[PDB]
Amino acid sequence: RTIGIIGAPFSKGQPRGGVEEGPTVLRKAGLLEKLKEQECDVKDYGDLPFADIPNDSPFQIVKNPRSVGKASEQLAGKVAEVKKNGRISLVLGGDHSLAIGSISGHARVHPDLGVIWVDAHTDINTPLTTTSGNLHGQPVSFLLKELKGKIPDVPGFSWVTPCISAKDIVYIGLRDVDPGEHYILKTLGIKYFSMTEVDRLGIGKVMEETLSYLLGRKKRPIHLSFDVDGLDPSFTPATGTPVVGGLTYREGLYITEEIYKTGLLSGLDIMEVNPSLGKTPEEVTRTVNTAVAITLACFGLAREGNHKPIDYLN
Amino acid sequence: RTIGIIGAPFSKGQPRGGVEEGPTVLRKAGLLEKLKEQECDVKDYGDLPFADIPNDSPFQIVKNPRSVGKASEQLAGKVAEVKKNGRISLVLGGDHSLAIGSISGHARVHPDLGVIWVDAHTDINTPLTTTSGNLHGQPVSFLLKELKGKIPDVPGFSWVTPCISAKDIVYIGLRDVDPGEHYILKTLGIKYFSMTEVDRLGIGKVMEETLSYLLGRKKRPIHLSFDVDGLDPSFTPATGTPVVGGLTYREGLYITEEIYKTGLLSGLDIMEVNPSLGKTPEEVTRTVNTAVAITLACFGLAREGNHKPIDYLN
Amino acid sequence: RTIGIIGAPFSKGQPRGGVEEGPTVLRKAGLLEKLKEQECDVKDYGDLPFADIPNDSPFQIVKNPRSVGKASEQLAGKVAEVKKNGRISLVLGGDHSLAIGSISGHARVHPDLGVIWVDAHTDINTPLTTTSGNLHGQPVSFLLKELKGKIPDVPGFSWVTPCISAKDIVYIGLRDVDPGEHYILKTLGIKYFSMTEVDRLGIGKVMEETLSYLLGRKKRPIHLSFDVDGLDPSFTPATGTPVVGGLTYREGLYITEEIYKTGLLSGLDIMEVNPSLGKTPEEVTRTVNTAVAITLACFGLAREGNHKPIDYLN
Repeated sequence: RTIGIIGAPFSKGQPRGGVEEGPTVLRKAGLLEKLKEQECDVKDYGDLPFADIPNDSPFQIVKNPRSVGKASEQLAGKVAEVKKNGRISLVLGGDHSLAIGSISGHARVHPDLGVIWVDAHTDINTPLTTTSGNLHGQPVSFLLKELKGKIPDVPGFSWVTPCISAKDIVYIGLRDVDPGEHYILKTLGIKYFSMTEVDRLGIGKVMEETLSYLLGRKKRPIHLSFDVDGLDPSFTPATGTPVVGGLTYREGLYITEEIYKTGLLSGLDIMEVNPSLGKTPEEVTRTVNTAVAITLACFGLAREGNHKPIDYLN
Repeated sequence: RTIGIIGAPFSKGQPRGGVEEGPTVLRKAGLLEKLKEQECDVKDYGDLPFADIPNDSPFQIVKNPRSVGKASEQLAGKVAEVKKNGRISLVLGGDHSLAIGSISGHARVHPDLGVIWVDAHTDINTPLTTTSGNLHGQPVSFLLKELKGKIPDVPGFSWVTPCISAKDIVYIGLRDVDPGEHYILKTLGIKYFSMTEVDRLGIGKVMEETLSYLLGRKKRPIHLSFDVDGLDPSFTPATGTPVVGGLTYREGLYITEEIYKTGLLSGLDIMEVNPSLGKTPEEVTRTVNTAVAITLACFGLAREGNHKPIDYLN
Repeated sequence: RTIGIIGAPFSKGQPRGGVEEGPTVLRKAGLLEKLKEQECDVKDYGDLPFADIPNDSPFQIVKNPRSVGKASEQLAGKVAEVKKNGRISLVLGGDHSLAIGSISGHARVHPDLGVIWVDAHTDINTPLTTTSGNLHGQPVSFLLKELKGKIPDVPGFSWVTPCISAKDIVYIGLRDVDPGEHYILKTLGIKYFSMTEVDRLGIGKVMEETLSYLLGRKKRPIHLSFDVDGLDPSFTPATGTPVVGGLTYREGLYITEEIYKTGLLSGLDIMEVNPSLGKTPEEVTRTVNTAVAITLACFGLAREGNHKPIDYLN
């Protein structure tokens, strides 16, 4: 599979700053190399140079709006470019607010994309339902068409135009959803598989149904926004908003292995990896190594094994 | 759901004493508050004042019979009272021998109840099959009608009258059952799902079958006797009789989430939490926090989320 | 079930030496006793006295060929003897290269055996496809009939004669397979359940299908070659080639519990336990205790419980 790597060192979507080191630690772990070690065509577009917006006071409760809004705007253009070059966008991110730019830029070139959101949270709070004001918990609200006329003109987001409909997304791993968010899920009829559904059905059926839900009508590009906190913090401890009872390492790999096999992956986000939050050096490497493993499965690494189209017995 | 909290600081059903701190640590963790934070009507009936029975020598092999027998007798009356007030009894316990009083008091008001026992053990040894003599491993033997005329007149239990039939109970999580106990399971035909069945079927099917088994005929009040050692000790380490290979945090929450949804929960027991046995302070908080989470799911907290009957988008 | 214990203190199939202590630590953990505590007829044939072959230089890339080849030859004779005495061979091993001798000796007496290989690896590299040269990653290549004329005359293995066909074996737990190995799996059509299939189907269905695959045609003796690294290193850390995302303790016990119930277990291998590799004393006891538990389930220990054909209520 041919990838286009985009480093997105941004954190203003939430409090803790260490998340901007994500692209750094991931590359350092040998991500580019390992992808190449696989049948992958990799082009590194570098880390986006996000500038400091000194004058960025809160919009009502919303924090760092201009900073977050600009970073996604910049990211949107980069993703559209990589997509225009026939490459799967791989956004090594900071906080999940960048999904606004990633999914948006992706949709410019492929307006018919389906989104799969693996997270412990729905991140669908509106600037008016959020309680923390952190924009990494509001990305989905800006992207939904049905929520248009429900989001205030937030400084820094005028360039945004809702690109996905409530029926074009599936959540997997949910276990910490606010009341307002829950009301939105049920009101717009968004399809989700919280940890309760994973326990009931098994990750296998969850993926069967998820892929059926988005590809039944017809094949369409797939955007996978993966938040490392979707997995249990026993696997990805170095993250800002960990919630117990998460997806396992295996379930994480199963999900991505199944997405890969569709041959329809078009955009990928690996978010919220924050080294600065590992209680120990090992917790950092455990988080980074797991993040890398999920990324590799997205592009073909199979646990059963891989082999070239040659005769190994000769 | 409307609850009636009963603190049961008792431990004489087994060796280690720290179990009597259970009601204390659970309340301190904010149980009442958190339940209230939910759509719950909560009435705290306090911690039962168990008096010391200085003269309580062994009955054959059975230890602290009068002490254990009196505590359950006292608990039985409290549960019957809370049930008479139209409230779900929530027994924050010490050792599982208190189930004798909890299930018994519950059955006085609702003779048609079905019991769900989540434990690593069956606790169905008779005063004559037990090898340790600890009464927390014999509660079920006193409650079964079919075992009547098989239990010796144990000092302190003359007030007991078997209230449930072998067909009115289901075990979930079994992984440490004595030979005598196993013989009783098979002879009386008790329905159970040991860890082997959970692995084979998945917790989803286990709950489907469990609820079908007890509610198929007709709807009936449900008594859930939850022992924290039913879950793996990686989740609930601060307990006296931990057995490896237990139910997971998720499975624990799945079970209770499903029970809640029946709308038939009538009595709940949260037992065997012993702070004094945590190798570290964190093992104590891990055990207590998990115990609280299971309790909250019993009364509505859903991992997918919760929202009031209002318009959050306004 | 009647067992014939064989200690196989060998390690030259790989780099780390501590694996030869396996039979020692396992016996010390009380394996013989515990089996006896069960309805088991146990005869200890002792630990095979493996002599040092000072002159054993590499055959091409293959390391310690004569040493490894002799140990399996010696083991083959012992297994055939125990099988001739109507006893289930229980090989407490060192490295997995000994499977060559175990499966081979077993097949002399029972040419129609079916093999179940629980491992994180396939160990089916040929002396010409292996990259490390360690023979514990090549055992299966020597045993397959279809690979005959594909394996070089390796010094020390002239006594070998391929005994099993590609269709007579099933892999469970795979998660680290080389390209050459993968090509062999697909070319010979070997049946396997990598970690991806376990996640998709559940261990229950995996065992249903595995047993159906090997016993559908007709009943045949079963040889279970269990490598402790098939389970996740959170359960069996003291092993030389651990791979994350492995089978759980429960899945481990489920597998063996199901094999036992077939009443067809004929040969068992408990391999790769290396005490010298536990980061701590507890990691050693965790590894050994888990190895023992898997062994006990192989011969009847059930999590639901066990009882004799007597009246426990009398």
